[PDB]
Amino acid sequence: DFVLSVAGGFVGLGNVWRFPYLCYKNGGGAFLIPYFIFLFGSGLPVFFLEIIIGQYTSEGGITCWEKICPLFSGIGYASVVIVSLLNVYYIVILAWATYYLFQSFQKELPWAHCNHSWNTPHCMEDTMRKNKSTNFTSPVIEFWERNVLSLSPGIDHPGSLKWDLALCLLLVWLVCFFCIWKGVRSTGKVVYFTATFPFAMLLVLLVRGLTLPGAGAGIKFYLYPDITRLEDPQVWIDAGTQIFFSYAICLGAMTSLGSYNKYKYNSYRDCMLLGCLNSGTSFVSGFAIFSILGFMAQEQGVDIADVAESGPGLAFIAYPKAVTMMPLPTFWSILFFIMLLLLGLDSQFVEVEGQITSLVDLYPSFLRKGYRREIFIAFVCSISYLLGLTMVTEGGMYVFQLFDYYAASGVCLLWVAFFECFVIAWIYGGDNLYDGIEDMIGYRPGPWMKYSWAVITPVLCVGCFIFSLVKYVPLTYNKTYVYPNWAIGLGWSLALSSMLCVPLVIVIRLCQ
Amino acid sequence: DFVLSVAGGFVGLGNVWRFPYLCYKNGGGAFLIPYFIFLFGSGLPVFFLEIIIGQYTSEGGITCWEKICPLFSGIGYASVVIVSLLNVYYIVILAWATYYLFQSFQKELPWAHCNHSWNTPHCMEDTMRKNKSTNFTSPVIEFWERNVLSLSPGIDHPGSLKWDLALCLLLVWLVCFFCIWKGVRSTGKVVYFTATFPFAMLLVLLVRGLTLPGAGAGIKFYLYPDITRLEDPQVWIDAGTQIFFSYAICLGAMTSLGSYNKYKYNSYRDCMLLGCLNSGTSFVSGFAIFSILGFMAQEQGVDIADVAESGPGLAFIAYPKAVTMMPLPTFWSILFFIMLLLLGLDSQFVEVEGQITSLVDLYPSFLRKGYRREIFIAFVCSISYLLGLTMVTEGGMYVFQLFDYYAASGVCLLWVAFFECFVIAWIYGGDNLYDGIEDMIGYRPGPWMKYSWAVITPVLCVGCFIFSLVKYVPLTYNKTYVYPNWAIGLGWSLALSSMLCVPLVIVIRLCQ
Ligand SMILES: CC(C)CCC[C@@H](C)[C@H]1CC[C@H]2[C@@H]3CC=C4C[C@@H](O)CC[C@]4(C)[C@H]3CC[C@]12C
Ligand SMILES: CC(C)CCC[C@@H](C)[C@H]1CC[C@H]2[C@@H]3CC=C4C[C@@H](O)CC[C@]4(C)[C@H]3CC[C@]12C
Repeated sequence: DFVLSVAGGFVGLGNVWRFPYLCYKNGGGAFLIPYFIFLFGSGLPVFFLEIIIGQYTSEGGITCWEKICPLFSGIGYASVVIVSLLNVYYIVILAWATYYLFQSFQKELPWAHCNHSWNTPHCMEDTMRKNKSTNFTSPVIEFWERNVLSLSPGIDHPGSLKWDLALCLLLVWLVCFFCIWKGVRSTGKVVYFTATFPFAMLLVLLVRGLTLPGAGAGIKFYLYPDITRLEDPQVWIDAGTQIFFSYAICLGAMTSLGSYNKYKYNSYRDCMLLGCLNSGTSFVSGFAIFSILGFMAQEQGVDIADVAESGPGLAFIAYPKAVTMMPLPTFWSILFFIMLLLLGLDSQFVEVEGQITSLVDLYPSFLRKGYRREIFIAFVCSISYLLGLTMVTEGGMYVFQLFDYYAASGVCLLWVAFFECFVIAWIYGGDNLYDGIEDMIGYRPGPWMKYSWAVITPVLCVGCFIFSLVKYVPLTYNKTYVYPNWAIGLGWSLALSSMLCVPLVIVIRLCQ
Repeated sequence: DFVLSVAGGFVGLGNVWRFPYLCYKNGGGAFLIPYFIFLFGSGLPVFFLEIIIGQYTSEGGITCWEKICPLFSGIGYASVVIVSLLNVYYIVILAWATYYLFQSFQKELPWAHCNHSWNTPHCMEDTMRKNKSTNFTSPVIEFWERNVLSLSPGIDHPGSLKWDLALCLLLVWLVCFFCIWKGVRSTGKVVYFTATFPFAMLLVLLVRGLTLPGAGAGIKFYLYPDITRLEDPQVWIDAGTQIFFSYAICLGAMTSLGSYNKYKYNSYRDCMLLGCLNSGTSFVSGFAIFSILGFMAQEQGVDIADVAESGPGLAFIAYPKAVTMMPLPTFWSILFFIMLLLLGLDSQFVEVEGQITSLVDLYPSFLRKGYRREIFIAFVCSISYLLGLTMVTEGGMYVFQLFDYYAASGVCLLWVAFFECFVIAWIYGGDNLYDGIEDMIGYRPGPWMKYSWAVITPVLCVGCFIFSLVKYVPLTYNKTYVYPNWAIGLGWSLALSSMLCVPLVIVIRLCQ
């Protein structure tokens, strides 16, 4: 059962969706070096740490933190907050994918050309800019902004709700609802179809994506860094949080994976073999999308920095462009739109039940297996559905960025990641942990992650935090929109809701 | 130990060397369909067959054929002949790789430009043909033909021996000699370095290879087929033999792999997981090289059919071109030249000892473990070294093609593959085989390979044989050179040496 969730909750759309966006927004290749140092310094170390603690305790995420130390036990509650706030917009990511999929059930793709009612008259076809109001946009960009989101001018103007997204969001929630209620495994039928279908097509996208004439500009922008961007701290926090995002760590779902693994079982190899591949697929997917970005870069005459839209949903623009350029677009458009669900639902299936199994034992005597649990699954889905309706609003894209940058990223993941390595290294003792691991996997793991949990990762988490404090640059959308002061406070309160889980519990735990 | 040889003898240079050549010589995409039908019809079926029989008998290749049936026991002897005739030129393939590697230990690669003594004055630089004796050649083409082979005008003119290749061939034989004598495993130190280094760089070659502006022509030529080429039978036999070559089947080395696997062990999954990947890596490598071929195709102004040299050694032309175009050519040239040994030596290490373990028990009372075996390893290497000196001669490239097309390919592999599936399906009985397999791997394998061994594979082997008989087109080099009648007879006698192993043994076995 553990292997199934590895292909499920462990694998996330952020590898193919957020990773190219996070790299794109933070310059180009200047993202890669912080990505790699954060990976090799904390990511794989803390990944093996949380897997091994879940295996050693053979219990849940919340209970393991208490067992290691009665103090600092709020990491589990923070993880529950993070997974809920992650689900509430991951589900609307899948809703956007499904709405796109339904729109692709046509002879001609809607974003192939912009001659429809919704498209702005200033829209202009992609190919003819060079064959022949200087600001000219692209049909695919417009489709995502208006037909899909109908983005409002500002967050202070919500606007009318888009019923088309709501029904699509209704479908994905029900799909997640029935499988969990019926006890359906994350991978339907044969795991191979849920596994080889993603890997094959990312290669398919990679093959033509690299074949595109503009791939040379994209790869150079993807790989070559800028030292100037390294000074500005937001590239560091984004690179780190991508590590805590793609590997779905500091969520507590992977802790259940450890309990699933046998107490006497070598999980060390499984951590790094899957961890390196997860970065490899993310890196490989970077080549395809950035080549597509490079392909559109030379051919609109616009720089690579502003050729794309610097908002979440980049994977909803680049690859849909590629499939239109790829022969027989309708067949390829559906398949890529299918797997986006196949990459997301399994992630959703594992992670959503992650807190469900975390909450059933958290509040016993009322969540018994049977009548009480079925309403709870409906209860948790319904309350999250209503919270998910904020993004269905025309102005909900601005709300969407708030969760993405604050609820399950930014300082939120750095703070919890610090306290995860802090408790083991100093309070529990890294040597005490390794003493079990020698008896668990059969041999001593390398001291390198012990030092990583000791100084490297604590400095990596702490260093970016103060760098953000002194060099506080407010978050922006599409590098052109500034949120109001109250909007930032709403996003921070979400982080502070995850922040105060730990500091309050010690105050809570000391009183009795 | 079985897994080590999977990364060793099972993986061959023919995936990255012979597969792109065989596809290139037989048109373009017209090679793929016969490749795939032969794969799914015989390749994986007969692969699982030979693995499962090696596992069931837990013995050697020669002994297993006798155990299944006293008649038709010459398949083992034929396999020994095939592995010896394969080694004798696989080793000089590695010798060419090493000579190239030693020539690459310089600031400027010798084939980057042709301004040296050996290069013909009619040679001309690659880049300037379009910036500005119509037949103009390429510096990389000349380098392989003269500096590396000094190819003679005809096979009837051997010419002086090239001492530079002989010492390089001496090095590789010694390298294979010491490891086998010292009992060194196929993969040195950590298997990961011998495994991740090949896979990483083929992606590296793929990344820029697809990035090359001419990749569009190459992929279209790689994928789009021609029905006209399908009529001419040589595309069929080459596609089939590539299956029997890349998977190293009908050699008897993989039979030792079956004996290594536990009697009660599910080897069925290991066969298809590794088999599909072997085709996948071959197919993926096809994209990189043909894009390189497409890259040079548009940029010399010559058609894709004749842009390259239609002789064995294509992987010694395309990729060495790519590394020169790839920035910092010296660093990349060495690494690709290292792995060609790393892909070949492990293949050599497993296969050469394959007959050694096959011959030690074949002739007991004289090949005892100790003094008798050490001279035999020297004896087998020395006699093969002298036979390998034929290719070191300036005219040995024409000899080289004779082994490649006859000794370990062509009708040679079809004839043995037919008799492998013939004995199990009719004499032994496919149902009798599956009865064990149900008790071996725990469940019944799919009837599909049973029918494959019954009618599909026998028709596939038989059909191409008569098609070659009636439509007999003599072998040619670079689609421009015709061998003399005696040269063809010498090549056929080599096949007939492998052919007559079976028909004689029944005549031999019936007398006593
Ligand atoms: C997945 C791992 C192996 C990383 C991928 C390859 C690594 C080693 C990188 C490092 C340097 C890179 C090259 C740097 C510059 C260029 C020139 C550009 O016009 C095409 C891409 C190309 C040729 C890059 C290809 C990928 C490359 C070779
Ligand atoms: C490894 C497996 C998945 C096969 C690889 C991909 C398969 C499905 C093939 C089938 C059709 C192929 C496409 C057919 C035509 C073209 C147009 C050409 O100008 C660039 C390559 C491109 C875009 C090909 C890319 C690879 C492709 C998509």
